[PDB]
Amino acid sequence: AKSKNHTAHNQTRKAHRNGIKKPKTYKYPSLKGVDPKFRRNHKHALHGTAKALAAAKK
Amino acid sequence: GKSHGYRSRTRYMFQRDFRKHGAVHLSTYLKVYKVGDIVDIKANGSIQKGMPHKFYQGKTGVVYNVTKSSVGVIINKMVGNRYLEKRLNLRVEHIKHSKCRQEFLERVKANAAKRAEAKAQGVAVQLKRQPAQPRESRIVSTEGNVPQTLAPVPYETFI
Amino acid sequence: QANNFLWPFKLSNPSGGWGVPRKFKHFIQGGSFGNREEFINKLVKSMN
Amino acid sequence: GIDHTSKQHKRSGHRTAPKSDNVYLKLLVKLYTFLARRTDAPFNKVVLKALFLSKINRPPVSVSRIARALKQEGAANKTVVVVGTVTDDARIFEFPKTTVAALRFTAGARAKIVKAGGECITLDQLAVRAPKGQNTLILRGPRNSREAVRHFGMGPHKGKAPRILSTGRKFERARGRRRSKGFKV
Amino acid sequence: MAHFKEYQVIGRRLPTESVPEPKLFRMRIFASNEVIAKSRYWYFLQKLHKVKKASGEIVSINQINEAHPTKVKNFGVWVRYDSRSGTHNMYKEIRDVSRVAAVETLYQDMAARHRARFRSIHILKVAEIEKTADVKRQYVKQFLTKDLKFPLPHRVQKSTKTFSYKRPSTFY
RNA sequence: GGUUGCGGCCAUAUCUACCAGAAAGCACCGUUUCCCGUCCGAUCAACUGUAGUUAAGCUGGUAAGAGCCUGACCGAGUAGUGUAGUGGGUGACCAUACGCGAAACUCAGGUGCUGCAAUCU
RNA sequence: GAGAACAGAAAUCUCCAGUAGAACAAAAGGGUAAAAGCCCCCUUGAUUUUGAUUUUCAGUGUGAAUACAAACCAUGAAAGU
RNA sequence: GCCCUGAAAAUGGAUGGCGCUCAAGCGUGUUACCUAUACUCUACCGUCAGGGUUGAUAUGAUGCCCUGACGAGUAGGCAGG
RNA sequence: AAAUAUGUAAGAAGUCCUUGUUACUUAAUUGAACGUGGACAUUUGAAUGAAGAGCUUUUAGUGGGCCAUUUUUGGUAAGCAGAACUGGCGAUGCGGGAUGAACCGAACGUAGAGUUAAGGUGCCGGAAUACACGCUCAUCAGACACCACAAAAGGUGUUAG
RNA sequence: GGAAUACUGCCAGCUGGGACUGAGGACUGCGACGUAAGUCAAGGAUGCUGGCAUAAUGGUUAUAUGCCGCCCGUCUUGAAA
RNA sequence: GAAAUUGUUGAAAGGGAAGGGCAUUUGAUCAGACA
Ligand SMILES: [Mg+2]
Ligand SMILES: [Mg+2]
Ligand SMILES: [Mg+2]
Ligand SMILES: [Mg+2]
Ligand SMILES: [Mg+2]
Ligand SMILES: [Mg+2]
Ligand SMILES: [Mg+2]
Ligand SMILES: [Mg+2]
Ligand SMILES: [Mg+2]
Ligand SMILES: [Mg+2]
Ligand SMILES: [Mg+2]
Ligand SMILES: [Mg+2]
Ligand SMILES: [Mg+2]
Ligand SMILES: [Mg+2]
Ligand SMILES: [Mg+2]
Ligand SMILES: [Mg+2]
Ligand SMILES: [Mg+2]
Ligand SMILES: [Mg+2]
Ligand SMILES: [Mg+2]
Ligand SMILES: [Mg+2]
Ligand SMILES: [Mg+2]
Ligand SMILES: [Mg+2]
Ligand SMILES: [Mg+2]
Ligand SMILES: [Mg+2]
Ligand SMILES: [Mg+2]
Ligand SMILES: [Mg+2]
Ligand SMILES: [Mg+2]
Ligand SMILES: [Mg+2]
Ligand SMILES: [Mg+2]
Ligand SMILES: [Mg+2]
Ligand SMILES: [Mg+2]
Ligand SMILES: [Mg+2]
Ligand SMILES: [Mg+2]
Ligand SMILES: [Mg+2]
Ligand SMILES: [Mg+2]
Ligand SMILES: [Mg+2]
Ligand SMILES: [Mg+2]
Ligand SMILES: [Mg+2]
Ligand SMILES: [Mg+2]
Ligand SMILES: [Mg+2]
Ligand SMILES: [Mg+2]
Ligand SMILES: [Mg+2]
Ligand SMILES: [Mg+2]
Ligand SMILES: [Mg+2]
Ligand SMILES: [Mg+2]
Ligand SMILES: [Mg+2]
Ligand SMILES: [Mg+2]
Ligand SMILES: [Mg+2]
Ligand SMILES: [Mg+2]
Ligand SMILES: [Mg+2]
Ligand SMILES: [Mg+2]
Ligand SMILES: [Mg+2]
Ligand SMILES: [Mg+2]
Ligand SMILES: [Mg+2]
Ligand SMILES: [Mg+2]
Ligand SMILES: [Mg+2]
Ligand SMILES: [Mg+2]
Ligand SMILES: [Mg+2]
Ligand SMILES: [Mg+2]
Ligand SMILES: [Mg+2]
Ligand SMILES: [Mg+2]
Ligand SMILES: [Mg+2]
Ligand SMILES: [Mg+2]
Ligand SMILES: [Mg+2]
Repeated sequence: AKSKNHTAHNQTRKAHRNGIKKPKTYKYPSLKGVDPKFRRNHKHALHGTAKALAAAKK
Repeated sequence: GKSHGYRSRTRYMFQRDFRKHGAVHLSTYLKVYKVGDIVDIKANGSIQKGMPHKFYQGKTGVVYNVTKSSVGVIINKMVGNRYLEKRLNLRVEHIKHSKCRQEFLERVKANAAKRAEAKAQGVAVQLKRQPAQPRESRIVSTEGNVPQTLAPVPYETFI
Repeated sequence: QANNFLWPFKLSNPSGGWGVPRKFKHFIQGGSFGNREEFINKLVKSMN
Repeated sequence: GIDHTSKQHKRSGHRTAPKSDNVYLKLLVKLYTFLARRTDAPFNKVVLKALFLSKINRPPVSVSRIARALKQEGAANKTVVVVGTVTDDARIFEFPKTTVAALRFTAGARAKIVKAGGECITLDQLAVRAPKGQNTLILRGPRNSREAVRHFGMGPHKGKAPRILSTGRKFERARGRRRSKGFKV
Repeated sequence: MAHFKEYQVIGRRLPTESVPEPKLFRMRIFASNEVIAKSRYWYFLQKLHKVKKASGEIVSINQINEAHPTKVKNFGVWVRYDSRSGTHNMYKEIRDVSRVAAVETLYQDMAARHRARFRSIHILKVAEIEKTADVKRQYVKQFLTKDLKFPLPHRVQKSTKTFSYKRPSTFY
C-alpha cells in the first residue's frame, strides 16, 4: 500500500495567507549572548553615569 | 539512504577560487569590526574553525558582539510563515564589511552638503532620487551621416 | 496625488469589438495585448 | 469578478456597545456617545469605548495606585477618572484629598477616600462637571496581572507555568525540568 | 498578415560621450501599421548589427507612397523562407500596380503554395522589372503579348433570392 | 631615481634565454677561542669586517618568446534563458512576439604598482 | 632525468627539475607547502565550572559543532596557540 | 506544397449528424454578424464600512437618515431566525 | 560563466559637534560601550499601492490527494511510478471544446437594457451558401489546440522553387 | 506649377430613426437664459387623450410547444455508474 | 379516523418510462383594487 512521499505543493500558498511577517525590529535589542567581560564592566559603567546624572539634580 | 550532514551539498561553495589557495592575505585580519556594522558572510574553506553553516553563505547580517577572534552576527532566517532571529559566531575570515550601505552614506553626506549649499543661498533644494526618465526631444542631423539602407539577407551554408 | 485621487476607470467592452479574433497575443502579432501606442485611443473610446 | 485583495465583509473587530445588559451602564453609554459625537474632546471618545470594555479589560484600580498618580509632578489637583471599580489598599498609610470618578467604589475604597475628605463621583456627575474632561487623569489597571496570562505561551524555554492542579514536588518537576532527568525544558 | 503599407524606418544606436552621432540605418518595411513596422525594423537590425531596441532609438518612420499607382508594373520579387525541414531562397515575379499590392499577393501566394505564414518569410528585394524580356516567369510573360484579348467563359451571375423562375444561362 | 629593513595588493610581480649595472647597500666572502648544531662549522652558532669578489644572488633591460593582466559594435545580439499564443510539425523538434544575454574565438594594448623608516653620486 | 664497485626492472649514495601530479586511519568531497604532509623536542587543553549559539527543529530532545566567561595547565624567545 | 502508395481485426456507425468538391476542404488576408452567471449603466435584497441625529409635545436609540463598496463554496466555524 | 530565482540597504531608532561614566581596554583620559549639552523638519531623502496597522487567547476540520504548462528521476513504454515552481480540480456552477473532474473563456445575490470573451455563422442552430488570392479530385479525399495516432520509404498526379 | 481627393485624427459642429429605464417625494445645491420680470432640459417624469372597470390585466393550476434537465444518500483523486 | 394502497364518478394526457427548469398559448379556477 504505497502512497505519496513528499511535496511542497501548496505550502507557500499557506505561508502567504497570513504572512511571511517581516522580522520586526527594536530600538534597544537584547545584549543576550554578548561577552560577559564586557557586560560586567558595562554594568558598573552605567551605574556610575546614572549616579552622576542623579547628582545633576543635587 | 539519505545524507544531510553539516556541510553536505557544499562542494563548490566552500571551494577556494582558481589560483587563490593558501594563506589568507593579512588584511583580512587588520580589518576592525564594531557592533552594529553590516557584514556579508562567505565561508573560507581553508579555515575550518568558526565557519558559517552553508545556509548563511551569501547572507548579510549585523554585528552584535565582538570577541578575541570573532564577531557575533545576527541574521533573520525565515522558517514557516515567519522570521526568527539567529546569532552566528563567526571568525573574521568568513566576514567582510558590506558596501550595501556605502551608497547611502555617500548620499547622506552629499545630501547634507547641497542642503547647506542651497538653504544658505535661497533654496531650490531637490534631493530625492528619481527613476530613469524617458528621453527628451532631440534633432538628429545628416551632415556626414546620410542613412545607409539595409535589407535582410539570403540563406547560405558556410561549411 | 492627482492620479491616485481618480478611482480606476470602469469601462465597458469595446463597442466595435476587439478588431481581432484572438485577444491574448500581442498587438504586434494581431492580438490585443501590450503597448499598442497611439491606437490606444480608438479602443478606449469604443469602451468609454 | 474582482481579484479581491483583502477579506470581504469583515467586521471591524471592536465592540460597539457593551456586551453587558445593565440599564444604567446602557444609559451612561447613551450619555457619552452624545458627548463624543458633539464635543470633539478626545477624552469623551476614550471613555465611550472603555464603557464597552469587558471585565478583564477593566482590571480594578486601587486607591494606592490612585495616590501614586497624584504624586505625579503637576498632577495633585487633577480628578482621577476610572472606568471600572476602585478598590482598597491598606498598604498605603496616607491618602490624599482629590476627586475620583469611577463606576464602582468598594465599601472600603469609598471610605478611605472620604475619610481623607475627598469625593467619589459617578461618571455622569463627572460629565456635568467637566464635559471636555477638563483637568482629568484617566487611570487603567494592570491587565496582564491576571492569573490566566501566566499560562499563555507555554512551550520549551518560555518559562511560563504548567496548567497544573495539585502542585508540589512530584507534580511536573522531573524529566524535562532538570539536567539530571533527561533534559531541561 | 494584413493590408500593407510600406515604411521607411530610420534608427540608430543611442548616443554616447565618446560616440555621439552614431551611424544611422534605414529599412523599407512592409507592415500594416507603424507599430508592427518599428518592431519589424528592430527584428532585422539585430539580425545585422550589434543593437537591441533597448540600446538604440527610432529616428524616423515615414510611409512611402507608390509613385505611379495607376501604372501597371512587372515586379520581380526575392524572398527567404522557412519550410518544415529547411530554409530556402526564392524568386517570383508579380504583376500589379503598386509594390504594396504586390507584397500582399506574395504573402498570399507563399501561404497558399508553400504553406508559409508571415513569421516565416523575409522579403529581400522588391523592384520594378524596367524592360520586358527580363521578365522571366512565364505566368507573367503570358500577359505581355501584343494586342491581348480574352473571353471569360461560363458566367455565374449571383442570385439575390432563393427561388428563380427562369433557369440561368452562362452566356457572356 | 638606487638600495636596505618592515610591508599592502599578491604573475602587468611568474617562467625561458641573453646582456647591462655607477655610487651606497645588500651579497658572496675569511675564521673556529667562546654560546650553539651537525655523519659533514654545507645548513645552523659564534668571531672578524680584517684577507677577497661583482662570478653568482639582487636590480634592470632585450624577445613577431611561454604565461599572465586589460580592452573592443572581433566573434554575437550568436548559444542559453524569463514571459505569450486554440503558433508550425505524426513526431523529433522549430519559427514568431515583449524582454535578459553568455563562453570560446579574433584583433589591439600592457608586463608590477605602492606605504613607513634609514641610507646613497 | 642524469650520475656511483658487486647491483640486475626493484637495495643504498649524489645532483637537477618538480603547484602538489603525494601524504593527512577510514567513504568521498572540500582543505593544506618555511603546512594541515615527513623528522625531532617537550607534553596531557582528550582536564575543571556552569550558561549562550549553529545544523537537524516543534525552532522539543539527542548527536555533532561554534564563539565567549570563570579556573588550572601545556608548549614556545615570543606574538600566540 | 496538396493529393496518391506505403495503411491488416473482430455487433452496423460515425469530421457531433446531414451532407459538401472554383467547398460547407487546406493556407492566408479583409469586413460584418451571433452569444456567458463576465464587462458598462439602472432598480431591488442582503453583508461590511463611513457619516448624521435624544429635542420635546407621539409610536422602534438594539432605532431613524445619508453615503460607498462587495456577494462562488465541501469539511468546518460562528450568527440571526 | 548566464537567464530565472536569492541576502542586505534606500534616515528622526538619522547625520554632525562639544565631553561625562567604568572594575573592560590602552604605552596613554587611549579605546569600547552607554550617556548629558548643541546644530539641520518633511523633496526627511526612489517607485507603485495601502477598504489601515499591530497584538493576544482559544477552538474545528484536515493530516489517502489528483491534474495541466514548464524543469525533471526510474522504466522500451503506460490513462505507469517518483520530485521542482506556479496555476487548477478536489470544494465550482456559468459560456465554449458534440460528449467528458482538471483544457479555453469566465468564477455565481434578484432582475432590465447594452456590449463582448473563448468559440462560432450551408442546414440541424442564434449568426455572411460574405468578400479576396492561391492549392487540392482521392475505386476507403479532407475538415481545427488539449484529443481521441501513424512512420521509414516511394510516385513521369499537380503546383510553385 | 497649382489644386482635388484618399487615409488618419480632432470639434465643449448640427441633426434623424429605435430600444430599455422613470429610483426619488415640500423647499434647501452647482448652474444656464434674459436689460429686467421672469424662465429653464440645472441635486431621478411629467403633460395631453382614449379604452375597460372585469376574469379584461394579474395569480394559481392542468395541458401543449421551444430549449434545457441522468438517482439520491455515502465513502472516494474520481459516481448517473 | 392521516398515509401508503384500493373501487367508482368527473376531467385530462399518453408513437420505447415517468417526473423536473425558464417561458408563453389554451382550458379550468380565483384574489384585489375600483367606485
Ligand atoms: Mg501502507
Ligand atoms: Mg498511489
Ligand atoms: Mg500521506
Ligand atoms: Mg544521497
Ligand atoms: Mg576541531
Ligand atoms: Mg461605434
Ligand atoms: Mg453590434
Ligand atoms: Mg457600426
Ligand atoms: Mg477563433
Ligand atoms: Mg459605450
Ligand atoms: Mg500573584
Ligand atoms: Mg515608390
Ligand atoms: Mg661596490
Ligand atoms: Mg668544537
Ligand atoms: Mg663557512
Ligand atoms: Mg650563523
Ligand atoms: Mg654580471
Ligand atoms: Mg637579497
Ligand atoms: Mg607574450
Ligand atoms: Mg536556435
Ligand atoms: Mg526560451
Ligand atoms: Mg493561457
Ligand atoms: Mg506549444
Ligand atoms: Mg579525504
Ligand atoms: Mg612557517
Ligand atoms: Mg574524550
Ligand atoms: Mg541546542
Ligand atoms: Mg521530547
Ligand atoms: Mg539543541
Ligand atoms: Mg550524526
Ligand atoms: Mg477523417
Ligand atoms: Mg459542420
Ligand atoms: Mg479559409
Ligand atoms: Mg446577471
Ligand atoms: Mg452594478
Ligand atoms: Mg456565500
Ligand atoms: Mg528581490
Ligand atoms: Mg496611496
Ligand atoms: Mg484606510
Ligand atoms: Mg486550530
Ligand atoms: Mg489541530
Ligand atoms: Mg491533528
Ligand atoms: Mg492549468
Ligand atoms: Mg474529499
Ligand atoms: Mg471552475
Ligand atoms: Mg454547455
Ligand atoms: Mg472533440
Ligand atoms: Mg442534425
Ligand atoms: Mg441560423
Ligand atoms: Mg456581410
Ligand atoms: Mg499542434
Ligand atoms: Mg514523404
Ligand atoms: Mg510532388
Ligand atoms: Mg417616481
Ligand atoms: Mg418615484
Ligand atoms: Mg374580480
Ligand atoms: Mg372585457
Ligand atoms: Mg385537471
Ligand atoms: Mg405540469
Ligand atoms: Mg437534454
Ligand atoms: Mg459509502
Ligand atoms: Mg477507488
Ligand atoms: Mg370510526
Ligand atoms: Mg408555467
